[PDB]
Amino acid sequence: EYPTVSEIPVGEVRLYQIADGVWSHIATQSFDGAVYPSNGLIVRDGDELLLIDTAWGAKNTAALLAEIEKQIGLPVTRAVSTHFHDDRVGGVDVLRAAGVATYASPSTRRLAEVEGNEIPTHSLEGLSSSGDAVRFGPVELFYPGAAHSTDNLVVYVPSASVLYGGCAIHELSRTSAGNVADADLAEWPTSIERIQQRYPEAQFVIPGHGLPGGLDLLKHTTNVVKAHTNRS
Ligand SMILES: C[C@H](CS)C(=O)N1CCC[C@@H]1C(=O)O
Ligand SMILES: [Zn+2]
Ligand SMILES: [Zn+2]
Ligand SMILES: [Zn+2]
Repeated sequence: EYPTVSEIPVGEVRLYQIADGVWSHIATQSFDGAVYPSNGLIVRDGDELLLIDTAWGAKNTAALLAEIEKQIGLPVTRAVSTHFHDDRVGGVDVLRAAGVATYASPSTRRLAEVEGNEIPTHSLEGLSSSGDAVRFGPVELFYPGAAHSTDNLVVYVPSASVLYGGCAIHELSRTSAGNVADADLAEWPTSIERIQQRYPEAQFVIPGHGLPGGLDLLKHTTNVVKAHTNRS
């Protein structure tokens, strides 16, 4: 029932209810001759919404806001970008123009600036050291250490037992390590271990791309990263 990359035209966004007050948002983009999906999260924050990650670009992110307005009808007041790549910050300007307060760690903001990407307005303190966790309304933000990127955050929704791994966690169907241009391959397995150790009760695990699963996604990611590391 989860929207697959084939069912979503580029420019459109789907919402998927994961649990009470938790949705993923799914968008797509073409890249290098293929089409890829990308997930973010929406978490009900009382009578407001907390958005995790843009929908990968300005056009998708405008479509995301329109779909949230139509399907949920609560204002998106804050957004957190979980790393500095365009599937996480691309569209921050659209959110900002819609009155959403945009947030990211100083590490993400610094890297987004280096990359020339959009830069969230606010800085999330307390996440600079591997293993650091901070509460942000209805979620916990956790910096597990460097993995897919040096700044990657994961997001846990304690009320729903939803672990959003972002692009540090791979869906089961992914056999390669994905875009490793900014990755710390040597630290990625240890960073995954920190996630496993902190959220062993997670019932839903949402990768940054593709289908949700369970905590099995973490061991799968470890295997995929190790296979990439061992490339010959
Ligand atoms: C823009 C994102 C950032 S994780 C990216 O690097 N990639 C490569 C894999 C999926 C997505 C893409 O461009 O297809
Ligand atoms: Zn990325
Ligand atoms: Zn990604
Ligand atoms: Zn596997």
